[PDB]
Amino acid sequence: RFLKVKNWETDVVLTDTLHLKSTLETGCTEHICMGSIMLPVRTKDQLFPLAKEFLDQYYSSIKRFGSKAHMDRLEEVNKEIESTSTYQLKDTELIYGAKHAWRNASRCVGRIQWSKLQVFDARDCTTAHGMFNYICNHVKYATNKGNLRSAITIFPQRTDGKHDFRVWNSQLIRYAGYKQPDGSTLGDPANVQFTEICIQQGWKAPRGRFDVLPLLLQANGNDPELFQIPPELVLEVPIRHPKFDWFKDLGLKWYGLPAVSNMLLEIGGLEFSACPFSGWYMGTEIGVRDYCDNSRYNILEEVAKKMDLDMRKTSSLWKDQALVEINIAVLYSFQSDKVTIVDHHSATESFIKHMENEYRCRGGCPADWVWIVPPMSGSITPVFHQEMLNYRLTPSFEYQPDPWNTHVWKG
Amino acid sequence: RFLKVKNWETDVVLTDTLHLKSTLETGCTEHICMGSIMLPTKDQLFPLAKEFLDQYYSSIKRFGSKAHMDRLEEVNKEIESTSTYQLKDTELIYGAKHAWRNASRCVGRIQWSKLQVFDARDCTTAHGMFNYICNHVKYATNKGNLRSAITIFPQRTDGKHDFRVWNSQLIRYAGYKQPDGSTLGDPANVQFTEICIQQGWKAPRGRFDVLPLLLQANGNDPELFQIPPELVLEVPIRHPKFDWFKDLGLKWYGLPAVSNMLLEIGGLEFSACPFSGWYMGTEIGVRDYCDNSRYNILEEVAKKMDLDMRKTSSLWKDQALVEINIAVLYSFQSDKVTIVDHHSATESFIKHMENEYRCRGGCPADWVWIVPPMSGSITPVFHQEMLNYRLTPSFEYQPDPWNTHVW
Ligand code: HEM
Ligand code: HEM
Ligand SMILES: CNCCc1cccc(OCc2ccc3ccc(N)nc3c2)c1
Ligand SMILES: CNCCc1cccc(OCc2ccc3ccc(N)nc3c2)c1
Ligand SMILES: C[C@H](O)[C@H](O)[C@H]1CNc2nc(N)[nH]c(=O)c2N1
Ligand SMILES: C[C@H](O)[C@H](O)[C@H]1CNc2nc(N)[nH]c(=O)c2N1
Ligand SMILES: [Zn+2]
Repeated sequence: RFLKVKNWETDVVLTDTLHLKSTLETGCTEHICMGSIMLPVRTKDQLFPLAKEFLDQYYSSIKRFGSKAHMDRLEEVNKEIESTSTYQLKDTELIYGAKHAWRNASRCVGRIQWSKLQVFDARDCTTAHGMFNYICNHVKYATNKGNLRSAITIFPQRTDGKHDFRVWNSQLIRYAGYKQPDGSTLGDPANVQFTEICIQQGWKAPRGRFDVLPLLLQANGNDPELFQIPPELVLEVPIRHPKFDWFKDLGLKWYGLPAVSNMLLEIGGLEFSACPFSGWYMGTEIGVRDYCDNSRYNILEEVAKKMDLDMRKTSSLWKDQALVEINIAVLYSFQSDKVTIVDHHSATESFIKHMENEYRCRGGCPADWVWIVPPMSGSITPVFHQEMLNYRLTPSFEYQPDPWNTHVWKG
Repeated sequence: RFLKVKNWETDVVLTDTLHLKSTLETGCTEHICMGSIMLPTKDQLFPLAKEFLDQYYSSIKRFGSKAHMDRLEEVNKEIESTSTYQLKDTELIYGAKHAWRNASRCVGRIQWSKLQVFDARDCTTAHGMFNYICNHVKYATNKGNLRSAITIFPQRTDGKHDFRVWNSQLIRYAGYKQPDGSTLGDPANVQFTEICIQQGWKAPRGRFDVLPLLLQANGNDPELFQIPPELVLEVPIRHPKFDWFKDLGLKWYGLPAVSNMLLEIGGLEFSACPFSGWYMGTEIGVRDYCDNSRYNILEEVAKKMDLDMRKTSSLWKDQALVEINIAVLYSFQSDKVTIVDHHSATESFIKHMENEYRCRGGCPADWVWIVPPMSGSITPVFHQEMLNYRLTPSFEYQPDPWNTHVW
């Protein structure tokens, strides 16, 4: 079966065959589309075809499908599974898997970069102190003095689900959020619940507006431990505006390195529950979502006031005007400090090129329109007019429940 | 089988049961989502009618009544006899309002029950259609105090006697391909602006020439009519601050009147059902003006603002996009023509969505279309999970008549 997607702006039509290699469920049916729903212990039974499917993929990619190397590897994995109930990936396979999980991430607009991923193998890690060391090294490597480099560090895979490695932080670097008795929030409201746990776990909170949260690290199913990232490793950028001098006095800054640390990496049926990865920011992530979401720092108004906008009627678009100036300031600040960032026009333009290349070289590119379109100025980016097909390929990044909701406490 | 949708800004959770009454197909499967794809007999008819009469009689608290059962037999008898059937006015109005209510892509559905339905099923000719369309336009326009309206022409019989309005909208600006290479007027209508000529129109080859109507009655060849200019309410576009904005020489019409959709009620097909409401500002300023394959004046506005158009990172496009949209809203509000901003309209829609979940058990919604084309995440709908499914009565797309007309 063939599927065609049309760019309504260029009339370019593409043909998808890759969706045939799709296994996992979308959430949708003939009768309902769940395309806007945010988030819609394995027996040897279902493990071998998963491993085999992965190894067939891997060996096809290295032009060795059906080789003796391929066949012996299937045999070895087969024997390891029935003997030990799981298996170990070679380094080559692990790197391939991690890159392809990113390549397959249908909500990621930054996928043009997928083949340049530095993969750090942390599978020999046994303790939280070990995890901290690996993560420090990741951050130092990734940050690279502002010249950001994509990287992923992969901790040991799940076994029985009782000895999981988990990074409890949703991102390696994030600001604390504190709920005040009067109902207001100090810092990042997105992090209030996590900040609380940290505090309960013995973190002494500075209680400022931009306190970098400690790492809360769980090795081998043991209770998580607190670690402070060395501040010299946390690259931060003071936000200023190129025309508005009062903007700096808002006292804003943001960290340079977006490093998502709560997702699960699935490769050949193996589950890596702690696999922090990082790239670099698209400006709107900070300027639109992190500062302007009503459920975040929500500074739209204070910016709007300082611009002396007509804030009486929404039809003055004061919210839209403030939003743009803030995003201008984020991009200005990062570029001025030589910290890698990409604006949404550049990023979506790149993604379109990537996508067309993928259709050609791969037979498709799974893409979630809902996430790919930037949170501002959607229709003046080329992705907006781009029809996209969403389907799930493995290897993949998956969500997993927050660890504090599932963790069995030792003491 | 009972579905929950979360709003991520408010944690408000809604439970949908209404999707269970869905009948048509989405284009999606368990293995692939097509959420971002724009366009995915005597025996067929009676269950379709039954289904409709069932919901109709339920809506008036007379499900399981003599009248219900009697109407059911009558329609059934009329079907087996005539191979189709006629709706009663009450049912027709009900069906039209519910087609709007069920339009998952429409952010303006909070207004769904205030729809003026104009029964034009007695119409036989293009001149007749023209008369009805002029009356619709005058009524809907209301000197700027816009009112929602639909005019419904005779239902399809056998696909040979189709009533069709060939325009995509009752009011749209001409577009001509220059010898220069680019495009004069509206690029979206170049192919239509041509068919008008190829049928006999005489373009003032201008930039904002109101297109003539091309009206097809009873399957016959379509005929050109000029909408009386005095019925076409237009708004000169100025900015409340950029005095140079006027010189760009832009205007737009007040009445968005979509005329190429097919209205399906109780199995019956109304191929000609032009309907109109009023604009959300972003439809004109974001899409009509700033789309690359439309008026595409972003660059020109940016220059007059003397923004740094050297690198995309200055966000000059975004900056200009906003000013343009401020001007549109300002221009309509000034001239006392109904318009709604995307903030108001999405806020209205969340409320409508709440109401529908309460009083109906759900509200089919297409996030891809509901979220406005600018500033999406600072509107409440961006953080709103939505379920998309097809309920009937409904508006459907239909092929362009020229591709299909048996001349
Ligand atoms: C290198 C530059 C990168 C850019 C500019 C970028 C950009 C983005 C953006 C803007 C999103 C949407 C996030 C949101 O709005 O919350 C996203 C999602 C995502 N990205 Fe990328 N990304 C980059 C690198 C990476 C890397 C290195 C990985 C993994 C190795 C990755 C994997 C993902 C995944 C799995 C999602 C979906 C998250 C979810 O489903 O919640 N990205 N990306
Ligand atoms: C009264 C004020 C109204 C507002 C503010 C409004 C708003 C909108 C907007 C912004 C869209 C997306 C259009 C686009 O971006 O191209 C839309 C779509 C739609 N509207 Fe409404 N609308 C209104 C009235 C109506 C009425 C009166 C009807 C029918 C009785 C209707 C039926 C539809 C349908 C069927 C679509 C989907 C069109 C498609 O699938 O291509 N709307 N609406
Ligand atoms: C603001 N939307 C957050 C919703 C959400 C929920 C769970 C995970 C999640 O990850 C977003 C995400 C993931 C990977 C990224 C990689 C690079 C980058 N610049 N942003 C990235 C952003 C995002
Ligand atoms: C710019 N998108 C155009 C795609 C498209 C194709 C076919 C029909 C169509 O209708 C949009 C539409 C329908 C009804 C409307 C009612 C009111 C309003 N302000 N806009 C409305 C807009 C829209
Ligand atoms: C490819 C994509 O489906 C297409 O550009 C859609 C996206 N969302 C839209 N949303 C609205 N409201 N109107 C549109 O015309 C479109 N076009
Ligand atoms: C309900 C909806 O799916 C949710 O708000 C999504 C919308 N699109 C998004 N798109 C991106 N890139 N990031 C997001 O967090 C979201 N949130
Ligand atoms: Zn879907």
